[PDB]
Amino acid sequence: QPVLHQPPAMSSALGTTIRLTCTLRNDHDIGVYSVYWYQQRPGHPPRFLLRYFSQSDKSQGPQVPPRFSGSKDVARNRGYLSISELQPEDEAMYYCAMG
Amino acid sequence: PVLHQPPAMSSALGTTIRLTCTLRNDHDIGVYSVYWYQQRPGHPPRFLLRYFSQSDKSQGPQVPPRFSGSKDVARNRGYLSISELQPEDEAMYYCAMGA
Amino acid sequence: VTHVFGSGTQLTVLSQPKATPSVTLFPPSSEELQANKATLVCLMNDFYPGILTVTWKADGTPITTTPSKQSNNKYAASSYLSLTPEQWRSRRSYSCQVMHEGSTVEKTVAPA
Amino acid sequence: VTHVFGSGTQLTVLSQPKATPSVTLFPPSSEELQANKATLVCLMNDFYPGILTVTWKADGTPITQGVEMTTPSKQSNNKYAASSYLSLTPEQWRSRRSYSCQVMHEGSTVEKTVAP
Repeated sequence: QPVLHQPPAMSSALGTTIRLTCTLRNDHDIGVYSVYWYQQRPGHPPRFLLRYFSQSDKSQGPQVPPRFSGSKDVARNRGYLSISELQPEDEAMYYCAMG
Repeated sequence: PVLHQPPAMSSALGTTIRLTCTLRNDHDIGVYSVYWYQQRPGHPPRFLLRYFSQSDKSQGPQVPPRFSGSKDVARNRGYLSISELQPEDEAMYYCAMGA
Repeated sequence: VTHVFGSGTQLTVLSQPKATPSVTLFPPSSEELQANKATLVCLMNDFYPGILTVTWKADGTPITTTPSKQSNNKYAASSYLSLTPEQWRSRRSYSCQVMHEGSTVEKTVAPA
Repeated sequence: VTHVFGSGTQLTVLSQPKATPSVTLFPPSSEELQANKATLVCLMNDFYPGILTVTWKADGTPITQGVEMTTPSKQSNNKYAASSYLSLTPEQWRSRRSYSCQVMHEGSTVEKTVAP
């Protein structure tokens, strides 16, 4: 029931496109928050991937490829992180955050 | 290296310790708030606090007062202090800038 | 909600066939029970991706390590339950329920 | 600069009380054997610091294959736990007079033994 929800695990084959989901509890409006996404590999610091509020208000992280991109489904209170051209290095933990 | 953090630090149980986050010279920390996060092995990062000044700051949800921020504008430093150290406090601590 | 993080999603880029965990549940040994102690261990190995949840149950009712990499590049994990010899012998059974990639494998043992 | 995480800093809380691991060794389970399968498990818990090494032995002779070990993980009680296992064939488990699990933790050594 807590504030943000993320499936514990997702998997896909090389070269494909996947979309990770971040769901915000229905007692809050995602339409008022920007969604933040971070990537983290074993024994490494969290790495800011991108921040997305809307199509005219978003920003890419330092040296983070365009194949990484966010969006939203405000009706469903969902935050999205899409990664296409999936590569091995993409294997890692991904965290979303609101604000 | 924009942000700099000493890789490791230690102190005894029930003691108080202070961590240092140094910003890079070519940036005025006087225009940034300092964000501190704690992350224990196996867990997501946890927001501790936000600190701009004695008059402009915020505490993380369910975070004890034993954790307190501050800064040295002159030296471009961001500080995190932890009182009454206990085992659980053993973790990685990251800082970040923003506003 | 500001600055609050989600539990995170582990993404694995498939580099080998998916494999459901092999699960073995060990009951307390005879000598451990002679030392007035009882411990059950649930061993899970040869699974991929390396993410799963474990749940212990006592006669049907639920009770209230992190995956690591094997030589054969598949993953393994273990969990244990501390009981008194009385609790062990007084329940019809204990179980280790392992959920992986949406499937569930559960093993049970009785106080024999 | 904004939103970028600085490399972190590992904090270690000093003066924590040390604890020699308790070692519990389990022989192949009955269900396992009835399925023509055998696995030995060496469970180590409640030890601090969380660093140790294990040596498996067959009839007093150290082994060098089939040996794996889960990573030491901090429990609710702030002490660590971990387990090591040895996969064998039912014939291997019955071929020896004994198997051992030798755990070494900071100048302490504790070895348990099991036999068919």
